[PDB]
Amino acid sequence: NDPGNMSFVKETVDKLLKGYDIRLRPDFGGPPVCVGMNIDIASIDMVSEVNMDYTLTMYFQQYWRDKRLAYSGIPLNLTLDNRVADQLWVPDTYFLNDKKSFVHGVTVKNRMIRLHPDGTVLYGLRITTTAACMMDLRRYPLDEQNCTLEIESYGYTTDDIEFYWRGGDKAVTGVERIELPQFSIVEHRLVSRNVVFATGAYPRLSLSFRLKRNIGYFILQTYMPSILITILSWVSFWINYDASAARVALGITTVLTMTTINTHLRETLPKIPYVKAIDMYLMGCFVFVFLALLEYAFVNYIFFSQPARAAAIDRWSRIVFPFTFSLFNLVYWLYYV
Amino acid sequence: NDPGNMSFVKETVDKLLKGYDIRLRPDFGGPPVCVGMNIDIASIDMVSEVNMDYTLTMYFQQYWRDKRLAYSGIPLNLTLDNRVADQLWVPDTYFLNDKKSFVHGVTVKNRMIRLHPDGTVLYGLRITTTAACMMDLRRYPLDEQNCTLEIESYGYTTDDIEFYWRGGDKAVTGVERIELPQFSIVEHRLVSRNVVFATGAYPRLSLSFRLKRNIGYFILQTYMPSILITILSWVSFWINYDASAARVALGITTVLTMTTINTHLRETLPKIPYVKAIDMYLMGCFVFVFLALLEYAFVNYIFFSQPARAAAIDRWSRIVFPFTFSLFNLVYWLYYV
Amino acid sequence: NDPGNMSFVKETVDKLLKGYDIRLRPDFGGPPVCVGMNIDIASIDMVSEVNMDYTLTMYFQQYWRDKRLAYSGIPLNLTLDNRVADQLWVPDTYFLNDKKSFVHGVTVKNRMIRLHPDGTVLYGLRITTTAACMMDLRRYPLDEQNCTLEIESYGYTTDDIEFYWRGGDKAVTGVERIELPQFSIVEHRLVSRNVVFATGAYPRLSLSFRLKRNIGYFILQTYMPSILITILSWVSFWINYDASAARVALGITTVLTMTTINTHLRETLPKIPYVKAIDMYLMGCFVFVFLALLEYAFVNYIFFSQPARAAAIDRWSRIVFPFTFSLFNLVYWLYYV
Amino acid sequence: NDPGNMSFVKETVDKLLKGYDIRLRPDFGGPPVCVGMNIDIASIDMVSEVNMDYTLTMYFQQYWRDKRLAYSGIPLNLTLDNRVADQLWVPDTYFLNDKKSFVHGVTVKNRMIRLHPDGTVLYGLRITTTAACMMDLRRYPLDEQNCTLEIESYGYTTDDIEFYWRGGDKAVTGVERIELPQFSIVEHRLVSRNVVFATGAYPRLSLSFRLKRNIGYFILQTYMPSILITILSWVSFWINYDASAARVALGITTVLTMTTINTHLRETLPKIPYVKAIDMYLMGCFVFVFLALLEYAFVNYIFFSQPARAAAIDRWSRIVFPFTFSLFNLVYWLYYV
Amino acid sequence: NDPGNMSFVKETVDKLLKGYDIRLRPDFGGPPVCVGMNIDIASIDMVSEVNMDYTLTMYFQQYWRDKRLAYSGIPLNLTLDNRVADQLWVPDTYFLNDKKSFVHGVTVKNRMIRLHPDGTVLYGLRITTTAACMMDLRRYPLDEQNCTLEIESYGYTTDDIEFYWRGGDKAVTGVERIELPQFSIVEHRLVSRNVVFATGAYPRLSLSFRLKRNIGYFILQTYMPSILITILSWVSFWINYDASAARVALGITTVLTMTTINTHLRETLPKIPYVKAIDMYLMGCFVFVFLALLEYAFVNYIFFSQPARAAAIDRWSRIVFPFTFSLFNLVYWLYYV
Ligand SMILES: *[C@@H]1O[C@H](CO)[C@@H](O[C@@H]2O[C@H](CO)[C@@H](O[C@@H]3O[C@H](CO[C@H]4O[C@H](CO)[C@@H](O)[C@H](O)[C@@H]4O)[C@@H](O)[C@H](O[C@H]4O[C@H](CO)[C@@H](O)[C@H](O)[C@@H]4O)[C@@H]3O)[C@H](O)[C@H]2NC(C)=O)[C@H](O)[C@H]1NC(C)=O
Ligand SMILES: *[C@@H]1O[C@H](CO)[C@@H](O[C@@H]2O[C@H](CO)[C@@H](O[C@@H]3O[C@H](CO[C@H]4O[C@H](CO)[C@@H](O)[C@H](O)[C@@H]4O)[C@@H](O)[C@H](O[C@H]4O[C@H](CO)[C@@H](O)[C@H](O)[C@@H]4O)[C@@H]3O)[C@H](O)[C@H]2NC(C)=O)[C@H](O)[C@H]1NC(C)=O
Ligand SMILES: *[C@@H]1O[C@H](CO)[C@@H](O[C@@H]2O[C@H](CO)[C@@H](O[C@@H]3O[C@H](CO[C@H]4O[C@H](CO)[C@@H](O)[C@H](O)[C@@H]4O)[C@@H](O)[C@H](O[C@H]4O[C@H](CO)[C@@H](O)[C@H](O)[C@@H]4O)[C@@H]3O)[C@H](O)[C@H]2NC(C)=O)[C@H](O)[C@H]1NC(C)=O
Ligand SMILES: *[C@@H]1O[C@H](CO)[C@@H](O[C@@H]2O[C@H](CO)[C@@H](O[C@@H]3O[C@H](CO[C@H]4O[C@H](CO)[C@@H](O)[C@H](O)[C@@H]4O)[C@@H](O)[C@H](O[C@H]4O[C@H](CO)[C@@H](O)[C@H](O)[C@@H]4O)[C@@H]3O)[C@H](O)[C@H]2NC(C)=O)[C@H](O)[C@H]1NC(C)=O
Ligand SMILES: *[C@@H]1O[C@H](CO)[C@@H](O[C@@H]2O[C@H](CO)[C@@H](O)[C@H](O)[C@H]2NC(C)=O)[C@H](O)[C@H]1NC(C)=O
Ligand SMILES: *[C@@H]1O[C@H](CO)[C@@H](O)[C@H](O)[C@H]1NC(C)=O
Ligand SMILES: *[C@@H]1O[C@H](CO)[C@@H](O)[C@H](O)[C@H]1NC(C)=O
Ligand SMILES: *[C@@H]1O[C@H](CO)[C@@H](O)[C@H](O)[C@H]1NC(C)=O
Ligand SMILES: *[C@@H]1O[C@H](CO)[C@@H](O)[C@H](O)[C@H]1NC(C)=O
Ligand SMILES: *[C@@H]1O[C@H](CO)[C@@H](O)[C@H](O)[C@H]1NC(C)=O
Ligand SMILES: CCCCCCCCCC
Ligand SMILES: [Cl-]
Ligand SMILES: [Cl-]
Ligand SMILES: [Cl-]
Ligand SMILES: [Cl-]
Ligand SMILES: [Cl-]
Repeated sequence: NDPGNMSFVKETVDKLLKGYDIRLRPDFGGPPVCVGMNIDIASIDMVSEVNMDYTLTMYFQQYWRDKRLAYSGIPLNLTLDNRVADQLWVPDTYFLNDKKSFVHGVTVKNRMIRLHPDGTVLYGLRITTTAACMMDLRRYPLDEQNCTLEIESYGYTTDDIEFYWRGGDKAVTGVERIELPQFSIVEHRLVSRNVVFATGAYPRLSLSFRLKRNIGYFILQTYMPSILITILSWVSFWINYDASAARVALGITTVLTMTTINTHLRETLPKIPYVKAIDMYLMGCFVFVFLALLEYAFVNYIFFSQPARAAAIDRWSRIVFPFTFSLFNLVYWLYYV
Repeated sequence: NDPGNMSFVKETVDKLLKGYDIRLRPDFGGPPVCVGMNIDIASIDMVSEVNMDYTLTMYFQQYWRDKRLAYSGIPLNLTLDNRVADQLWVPDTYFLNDKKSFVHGVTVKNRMIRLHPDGTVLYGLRITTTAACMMDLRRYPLDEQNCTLEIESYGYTTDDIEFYWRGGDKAVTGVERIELPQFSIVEHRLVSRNVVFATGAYPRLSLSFRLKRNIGYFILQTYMPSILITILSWVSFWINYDASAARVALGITTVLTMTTINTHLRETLPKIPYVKAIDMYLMGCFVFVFLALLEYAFVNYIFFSQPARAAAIDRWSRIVFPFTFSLFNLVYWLYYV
Repeated sequence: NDPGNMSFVKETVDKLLKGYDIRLRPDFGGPPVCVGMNIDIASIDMVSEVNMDYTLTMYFQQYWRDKRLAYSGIPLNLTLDNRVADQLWVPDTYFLNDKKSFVHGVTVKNRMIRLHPDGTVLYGLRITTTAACMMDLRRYPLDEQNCTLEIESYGYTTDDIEFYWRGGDKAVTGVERIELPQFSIVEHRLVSRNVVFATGAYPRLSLSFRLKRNIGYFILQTYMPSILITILSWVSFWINYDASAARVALGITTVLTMTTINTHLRETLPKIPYVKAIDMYLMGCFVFVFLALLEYAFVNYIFFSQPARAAAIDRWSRIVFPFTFSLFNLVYWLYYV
Repeated sequence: NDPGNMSFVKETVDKLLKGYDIRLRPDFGGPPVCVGMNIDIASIDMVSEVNMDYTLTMYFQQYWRDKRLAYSGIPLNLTLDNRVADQLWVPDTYFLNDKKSFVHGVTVKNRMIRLHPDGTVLYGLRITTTAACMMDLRRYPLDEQNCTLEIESYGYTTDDIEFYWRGGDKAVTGVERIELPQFSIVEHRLVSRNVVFATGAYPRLSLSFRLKRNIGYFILQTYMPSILITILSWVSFWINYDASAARVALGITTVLTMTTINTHLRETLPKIPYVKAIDMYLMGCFVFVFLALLEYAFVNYIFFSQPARAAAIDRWSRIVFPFTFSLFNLVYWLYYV
Repeated sequence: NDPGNMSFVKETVDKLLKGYDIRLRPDFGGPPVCVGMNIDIASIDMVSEVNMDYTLTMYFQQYWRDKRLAYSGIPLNLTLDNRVADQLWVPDTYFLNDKKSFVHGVTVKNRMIRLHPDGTVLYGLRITTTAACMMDLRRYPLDEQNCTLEIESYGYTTDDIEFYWRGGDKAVTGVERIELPQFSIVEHRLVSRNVVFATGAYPRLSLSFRLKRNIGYFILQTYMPSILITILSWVSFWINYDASAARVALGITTVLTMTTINTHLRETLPKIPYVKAIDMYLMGCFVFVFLALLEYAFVNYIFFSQPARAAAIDRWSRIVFPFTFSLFNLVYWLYYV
């Protein structure tokens, strides 16, 4: 009678669960139960190129109607303790491409159950998931990546369960609040479709993000040191050819430094078999510094016999090398921009 | 009758739990249940700039009244075994910004339940939580950070549960006992407010700390080596210009050392896209050592033709370079202090 | 009666589980129960040479008939909630060579149960497993590896349980969709056999993959830098012998760089006691650069007394060293290809 | 009747647990229950300066009397299966300063229960705990550390539970068998006291160890290389001043090596804001090598104009530098010993 | 009646468990129950010198007789589902020196129960354990290690439980199949004894392995580079004394390289306070390269005044240094072999 009478509410809930079979889906043997899904993305923790995965924390909500749970006489929505979910049928929703995921359990299990008079159930979970994402690093670090989150029913086919994004394109929220230091979220999309397997067709919901990497870090960390070393190798041109130790030391250090930069960066990334965009720039800078050392070797080889010709090579090297390196940067950056 | 009669106490507790429904909150269908919260901060384990999070261990206590648990005839507060909490309704309190948290369980679950004659429940938990904290590292390592701990109800709106800091500004204790080697806790604040969501308004408690980083470590580790290398590059000025190998080796090593210091430090920090305060100092020191090597290259280029002019440049470099570097430190440190 | 009548379905399922003993296998005391197995390989996460193991995520399905679960009057296959598996006998299938494995449990346990009127049970699990794989690295990085997944019954002998690949060679799917950046899957095989132990013979299913490592990464990371350093050591031949500091510095840096490359790479791999194919190439490159430094030491030792003979050695070194190194690469690569 | 009659023993144990309330402590509402504690330290796994904690594995035993468990007619102590502990009241003992701990569970839970006719309960647990320990590293690596293990009741005040070390100073055993490669256990102490909190006074047991670090590793790893580099810088004194490249290279390498040693060691330790004892020695060695390079710079600056004075400075540097460095070691080591 | 009649088998098993008390050991209050143990070692995953432990995966089987489980009328051994073990008494066997261990649980718990008509129980577990092993590294890497696995009863004394190796020396199998890249298993032993504690004597089973480390890896990784650097320092002897920069650079690089090799290797090993066998060789190689640099310093100090004597020292250094180093290797290797 009275909504505030807890004895009446307790009796109503007890009647719903009496004879309730968790082993059977709602409308078992009839039309498939439609499950609506919304995601409130709390944050994207990290994006790992080494492991080809990203970590996602979100509020995962499922919406479906179970006529066995319909109640009358209480004009209110019943928000029950989360432990009642273990006594109710829930969809066997799982993430297809996840690698490791869990539900937060402090202070209690991060779970909520809300009932409605018509029998509709609101089921929410706070989940941190690590989802695999294959990334094409050919244009790294100027690449754009597309990481998805595939949602599917594990055991029920389309004849038993159907999926849909509740709210259309507004089903997923919080994308604008995601703060990735290395990436920017250009766009997100929602896809609903059915996938055919050997046992039958299964419902599928896809949430995908298009990530564009920020180049500001790589300019300061990799590109600028490579340019400075290349400019450092040009100092040998203005050094007199009689300074054999000084000019060879300039050639050796720049060549060795360029190799260390190229090798050290590649160790951080996964052992991919192809060449990246940054690798092309690093290998190009290696050629310029290597030719600078070979330039003095040619000069040192003819400086005694032909001092006039050796001086000309040094004088022209002060112009060709800076100009060719500028040309190399022009074609390189225009291609990848 | 007798408080020391365990049979009477057992019968009283059994009567309280007979017909008790854990699925229903206290005063279900009526006024919201007010939950008072106090925190005894045991320690702050670590503050991670790489992961943008901090680890917090604390005693989390919740205070609320459940009239179903009121008992008479026993003029004492009943401290029961912690396993009785699984038979009682508890608030669905969770931490909004946490990444991973757990309740200690040695030797038993670090949990306590205390009942009172009027039905009030004291519920304590010892929790270690890792909470995300976005940090602005533009002024690193001279930056000040503000890390919060957001407390919210997962399933109940403000019409069912209300939050408040029990004791006002004295609800959180142990802040003065926190020992962070790298940070000092300038201030902590307590905020109580309601946050509106799609499903309704939810109670929210916020505990925030203002952390000021200690610069003593970074002076010894990064700033002093950068200064010493810059001073090391000034030694080449007093070396005779005929020592081409000696002066170029001084120029090469200082330039290469400066690059290694700048790159090695940045690897430890997360790959942020902007420039930090320490990066500005490191790049400034790179210019001074690079110009020192270019100074000898100009001298070596004219020393044979114009020995008098070359000697003057070395003599003036012994004054301009130390003085300009002192000026650079003056403007740099005043801006960031 | 009606398939859509949930009360009739619930009564039918209750009758099946009444008197059902999970402790007894189907046809206990009679013919062994045949279990058919299919694997849908989701992905191969990584292949670790250091730990000698690989990570596999797959859909593991088991097929067997339990006459105690046969039902009549319902012309449909009963897809039940996954929690019904705890009330049914399941095979004690385990992976012989696994190191750590788990079943995904978000949002629910990644498990499915499907019943059939004749009593057949379909039991599916989504499992991520780390399986040990001993790898022979003598031809590393040009080696080919064979990693297996051994499937066995833990407690039942062949008199109680029998294994077979359901579908023959088509039992395992998704191999073509596996994307390993460092490896290519040449072939996979399915083996069914019985293994004799002290307690008796046990059923065994083997799934093996033949992996061929991609050499593209190692050419860019290890082979090319080794060649460049060796070519770098040849520059000293064109440098005049009077440049003692320049030519010795070329000899020292190349020798030290070669040692660092050989040692740094070997640290990543496990501390195997034998010599790898890459180690042979690195040691061969060390000899060439070491002899180049010794070449100038001989020249520097006789340049004053016999300038004509010293000049000849430098002139011939410009031909013998590039030609011998080319010969060394020819025999090396042909042997390992 | 017969002690070997298992039916009589089973009936006796069943009578004890009939009507037993685990929610109520022994002598509830009366005098506090006294709990005696003994520790058998299996080992101390590691001591971490970075994390400021140590790992401890021990046998934790609790002794208390529960008159509800008193039995007659069996003149023996009942060693029961460990699973009976879940049906009995146990103290809510927890470790105040622990960070992560667990009870071993292979093959069964590492737990034992022993009953006595008067009702006394022996409760043992094998626990591996990681306990926080703040360490003062000002005298590192010649420092002495004091790490404690605080034992407290989580929910019961002194009016309900009391703690004491069973056996006095002999309560903790196995300290002499602890093998720490880096530390030696000078002394251990046992403290029993009551700590006052907001909710009341709580029992507290403290076990502390005084650890003295072994300097043998640091002499071989850090101190000796620093001395050798300093002695290496003295070789430049005997080199002729005309060898500008040779003497500057000696100065550069020693100065750079000293910086690398100081920076590399400090990275391993936590980012403390103060100066350690080892840092003082490393900075002192930096001054000597830096002055050695500056010594030649002064000599090179006046060697042409005043060859006689330049030779004297080199001759005196061969005596002052070795003697002053010996003096620096004398005052340094005496202060810290 | 019929062995294939599952109803009769189910009734027989139900009778065994009716009135069965898991809290009481077999023959409680009488003679101790004898438990026979066999181990089938699957593999030894790794041996860690840093953590002083090894990882072991094995099949652990326990054999004992429980007359309460004796059955008649079924002339077969009952292999039951593994979940029946939770309804039976099992020995409280635990590993004394383990650090972390677990039982595999995919697809089900890796556990088996086999009953026999006389009441004997076969209990098998697949366990991966990490067991602590103190290692003496004085002769590292030419050392021999002895790692054990101590097996004990946690709560029952020798008056209640007794241990023995079932099969004598054949109780442990699979030792010959263990493949350790760094170690070879010389011998394994089985020990059965009783250990006296404060509460009484306890049964103990010990399984120990004698491991001999393979030196092949360390020859290629540490010993050969040390020899090559020492030989590299001998090149300076053939360089003319006028090449001050060349010979000092040879001296500096070899001395610095030797220090880096000694320090880098020691970082991998735990911070032990004593000197290892490899450290003795590395320190010996440091003396030879350091004396080589000091040899030229003496030559450079007298080359102008006494050119004849300086030439003799270089000539004799080409013989004494190679011969003394060969002598040093002879005494070193003979002592440790
Ligand atoms: C990251 O990468 C993934 C994988 O490539 C992208 O996911 C794809 O997204 C596109 C949309 O951008 C999807 O295309 C759409 O599929 C819908 C579902 O298809 C099912 O139903 C149709 C019949 O209606 C069947 O033919 C089909 O086989 C499926 O069963 C379609 O309904 C959509 O059609 C709409 O758009 C087209 C034009 O594109 C119109 O012509 C139609 O009239 C209609 O308006 C559309 O085809 C595609 O299916 C997704 N692939 C997968 C594997 O999920 C992500 O978008 C990408 N991330 C980002 C940020 O770009
Ligand atoms: C780390 O960063 C966080 C986020 O910026 C800071 O948290 C903020 O802290 C300030 C206080 O320092 C909060 O401001 C206060 O909010 C209270 C609650 O607001 C609710 O109720 C009011 C109506 O009463 C509504 O208008 C509002 O929308 C909310 O629903 C207010 O009650 C406070 O008002 C009091 O102070 C103001 C002056 O500041 C007076 O004018 C008022 O009369 C009154 O006395 C106040 O506005 C703010 O809400 C917090 N933000 C968040 C997101 O939590 C942390 O403080 C910071 N850490 C540190 C150490 O600085
Ligand atoms: C690592 O660091 C910790 C913290 O500093 C040390 O722990 C301290 O150890 C000392 C003993 O060495 C403790 O001092 C002793 O405390 C006992 C308990 O005090 C309670 O009871 C007294 C009244 O009896 C109250 O006044 C007090 O407030 C407490 O409620 C005392 O009983 C002891 O007194 C005995 O010794 C003194 C002389 O020291 C005599 O005068 C007395 O008559 C009596 O014989 C004593 O005072 C101290 O409390 C510990 N502190 C903490 C925080 O636990 C560790 O010892 C250290 N580790 C090592 C190896 O040194
Ligand atoms: C790694 O290191 C461990 C520890 O040192 C070694 O373990 C020891 O192994 C030896 C055998 O190699 C053990 O010695 C044997 O102990 C048996 C049990 O002793 C109990 O019973 C006797 C009475 O029978 C009591 O005196 C004793 O206190 C114990 O209660 C003995 O029965 C054995 O005796 C047999 O051999 C001796 C000769 O050695 C004969 O004289 C006897 O007649 C009889 O045949 C024997 O003494 C020793 O106990 C083990 N120690 C521990 C701590 O377990 C490992 O062997 C080693 N690993 C390897 C590979 O070497
Ligand atoms: C229940 O499952 C069985 C087994 O998958 C189905 O039987 C198969 O049905 C397909 C067509 O859907 C046939 O091609 C196969 O030959 C059948 N195999 C067997 C062994 O019968 C059965 O159809 C399913 N029941 C329903 C109602 O779909
Ligand atoms: C509350 O509901 C119960 C069950 O219908 C009823 O017995 C009780 O009288 C109600 N309470 C009031 C105050 O009406
Ligand atoms: C303790 O309380 C029980 C229940 O009321 C009662 O039966 C018993 O007599 C009491 N004990 C005493 C000593 O009064
Ligand atoms: C559903 O089945 C139950 C059990 O047989 C039966 O009592 C009930 O009447 C059936 N429902 C209908 C609509 O026939
Ligand atoms: C063992 O004790 C039970 C319970 O008292 C009794 O019924 C049984 O007869 C006893 N057994 C013997 C052999 O006396
Ligand atoms: C199987 O055993 C049960 C229990 O003894 C019995 O009732 C049943 O008749 C037996 N079955 C057959 C076919 O004899
Ligand atoms: C290692 C390659 C060196 C090339 C030197 C070319 C010199 C040409 C002189 C005519
Ligand atoms: Cl969590
Ligand atoms: Cl814990
Ligand atoms: Cl998972
Ligand atoms: Cl464990
Ligand atoms: Cl496992």
